Amino acid sequence: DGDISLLPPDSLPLVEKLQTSVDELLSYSTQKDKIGLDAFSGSYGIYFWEFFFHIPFLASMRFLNEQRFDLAQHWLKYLLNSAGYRDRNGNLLKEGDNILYWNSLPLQQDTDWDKNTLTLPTDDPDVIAMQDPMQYKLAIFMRTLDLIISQGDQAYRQLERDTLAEAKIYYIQASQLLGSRPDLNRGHQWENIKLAEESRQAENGHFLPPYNEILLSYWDKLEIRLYNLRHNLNLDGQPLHL
Amino acid sequence: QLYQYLLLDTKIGHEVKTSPIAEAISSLQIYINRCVDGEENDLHEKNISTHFSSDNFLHGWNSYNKRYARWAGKEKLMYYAADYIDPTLRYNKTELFNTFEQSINNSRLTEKSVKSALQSYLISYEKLAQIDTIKELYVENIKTHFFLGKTRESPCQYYWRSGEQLSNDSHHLRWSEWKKVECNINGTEEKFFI
Amino acid sequence: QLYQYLLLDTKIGHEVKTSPIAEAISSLQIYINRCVDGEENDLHEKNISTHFSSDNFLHGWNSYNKRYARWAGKEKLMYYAADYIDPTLRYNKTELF
Amino acid sequence: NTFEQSINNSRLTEKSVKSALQSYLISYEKLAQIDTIKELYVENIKTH
Amino acid sequence: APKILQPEARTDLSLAEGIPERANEYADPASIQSLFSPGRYLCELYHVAKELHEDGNKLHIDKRRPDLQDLVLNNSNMNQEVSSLEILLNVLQTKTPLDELTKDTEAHANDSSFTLPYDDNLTVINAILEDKAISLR
Amino acid sequence: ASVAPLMLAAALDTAPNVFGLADGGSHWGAVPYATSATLQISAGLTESRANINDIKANYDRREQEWTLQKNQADKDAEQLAHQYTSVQEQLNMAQK
Amino acid sequence: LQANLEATNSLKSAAKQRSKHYKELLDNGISSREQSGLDLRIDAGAVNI
Repeated sequence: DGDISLLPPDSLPLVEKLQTSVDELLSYSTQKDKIGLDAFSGSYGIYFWEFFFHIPFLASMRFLNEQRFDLAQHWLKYLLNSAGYRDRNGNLLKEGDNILYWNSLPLQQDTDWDKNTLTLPTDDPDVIAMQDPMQYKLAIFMRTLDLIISQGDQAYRQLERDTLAEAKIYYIQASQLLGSRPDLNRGHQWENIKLAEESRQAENGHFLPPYNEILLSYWDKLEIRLYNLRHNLNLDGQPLHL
Repeated sequence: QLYQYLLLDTKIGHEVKTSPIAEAISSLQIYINRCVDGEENDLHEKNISTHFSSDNFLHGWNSYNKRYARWAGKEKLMYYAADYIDPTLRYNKTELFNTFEQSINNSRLTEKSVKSALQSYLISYEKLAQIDTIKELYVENIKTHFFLGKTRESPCQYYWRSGEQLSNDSHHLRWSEWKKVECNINGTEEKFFI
Repeated sequence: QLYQYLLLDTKIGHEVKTSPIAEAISSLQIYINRCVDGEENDLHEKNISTHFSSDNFLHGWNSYNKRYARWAGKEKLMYYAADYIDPTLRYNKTELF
Repeated sequence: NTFEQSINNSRLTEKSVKSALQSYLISYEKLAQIDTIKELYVENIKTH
Repeated sequence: APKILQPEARTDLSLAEGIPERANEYADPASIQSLFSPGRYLCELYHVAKELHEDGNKLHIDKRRPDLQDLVLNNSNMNQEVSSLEILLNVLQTKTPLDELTKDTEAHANDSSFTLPYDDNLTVINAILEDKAISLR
Repeated sequence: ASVAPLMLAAALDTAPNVFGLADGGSHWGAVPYATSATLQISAGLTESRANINDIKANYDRREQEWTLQKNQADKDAEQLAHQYTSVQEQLNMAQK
Repeated sequence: LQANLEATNSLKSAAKQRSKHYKELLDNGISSREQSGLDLRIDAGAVNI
């Protein structure tokens, strides 16, 4: 009663595309017309969130935990690819001029949530990430960076100079995904406040929510590993050349 | 008694070093731990009635706010759900997710195994995508719907699910997995009513 | 920026040694990895439409062609199936097998 | 004994002990409905 | 409660990055000017803590310790390894100065270890003569 | 896959069996027997998965022990290099 | 003796590395797979009831 459908979308084209490759199933073109935006939530929505988003998650993290990195990267290409969705004949698969980077459907748009009052009892990060999809969007980006620096470390433990030349390219690629390092302490510089001028509440204009921790640590990881590459240091600082 | 009063270690040696903001934090933590436990003789009750509410500072004192590390973990878990997330540990995992998650649980994985588990997931989903909703029930005390769903076989094989809030609180009900009703309905017989 | 441009390590020390064909391979691998990922501003699209086909070089870039070892393994597996074969690991094994 | 060896995990959560508590109350609610029919007072052993 | 979540939802970072959405006005982590600092925790704990007694009481914080009202939230106050037993002596000398002990009278109210008829000068002379291996004898 | 045939067999057993002036033959408790057998299969399945997890955990523990032994052998080699240098300089001292 | 000092430093570093290894093992506790394999046995005993 009142515009709530108990029916799923049609499961026949998903079975049509099981018989082809997985890449022709876990794609944005199959998530457009065959499964709605509002039909991605709703009665059968847990299966679609799971099937198009958490199955590449627990595929790729399982390949990472079992150290098959060249195939761990392939299953994050079903969530985040950096200018790579092409469908076999050129054609970067744009919406308008927007080149498509996120294959999953709720990560494509920027949506507002209105229900989730009193998260203060619910200490689940997954409910918070399902409130706004930017948390999952940051999580896939950090797993991509972890996977690329893990491929670099895999090509660094063999200590051959051809393999070190192969290893340097992954840290190049990680520094190209991260972009440029931002500045620090250059907006609303901290005046020495004597703690009786403060208020109980937030938004006084002085405490100013910070930059991320893990994306800040990735710059330091890449700096240390490129500093080891641009000499003959090991990861432990041991010289390769005596 | 003086240690309880002036909140500072009146018997400390010379070897202990402590930054002043850390010492102020420790003194105020001693003060809150004395004021919560009722050891203050004359104190202000009609703000204690406000700070020991459902969600304020002194209600989650023993849970979160006794410690800077636990407070930082809570204030960063609500500001970065991305840093603390993983595909394995998740709330509202379906039974089909448990079937998938422990089918790809090999050691030297191939893509054939994860494609076979993906096929098994879609074959298990295609059965649940055909459940035929017959009977409804709106409980008014617990604000939930309950459904009874037959599958499309000549043996009956009924199921059940639930939407866990008001139907028009938003566009979303909090739905549930189709789970099987276990006993004595599933025989090949014919029913007057259910 | 100069490292991305001239494809050569502008901050390298003196202890690293590299044969010139290996350095040319590394420079061209950096160039292809920059050109595939869309970081080139003005570039030629109607050959990218040909190299990202079903079976050309840049389609199997991340699979095979990013690395000399993986490229050599693919070009030798198609030229010597005998060296990489075994009776145990085989496709189309029957249940009786 | 059913409760004591249901919470016998290693890295416990509160969900497991609440589930064992629910199982305890569900098992108690059956025994709270037993309908006493027949009595017997043994006089040698002082028991009902 | 979602009104707290909405500024946490809109910003998420302050590096641009294009593809996720970012809002400006960040801070350096591991500094007092950050939002998850010991300075913010101290501010929240103090503004909770000064609302639990009446201001006229002797158990109020600003009545028992006027030092905490004038503490400067500074990263120097965060990271400098100041020793303890200096802060204790400063708080004790805030109420009664050190020269009051030298000027003090006798026969006090039965304290342990009998240190209260105290002279700082003999203690300084004795402690200076400790390490120099010279007694008064 | 041995779960749905049991429930289908218990569905078919509740149909009447004997005809022609003898009604019935339907097994009355067949669906609870298949419920019990299905739940026993589920218990054995979950214990098999627990055995898989324990085997893989023992493999991880012996990988950690191998890493410890490899690091201790590397530290022993770094000791014996310096001890070789000490004995060689003793040789130079005796040869002088 | 300058070589004997650096032969003694390697022994000291090996002992510190072994103590750090066992401290990391003792602080990490049981594994995630060990916890999973011991939770599934109780969840399987809960359906034999």
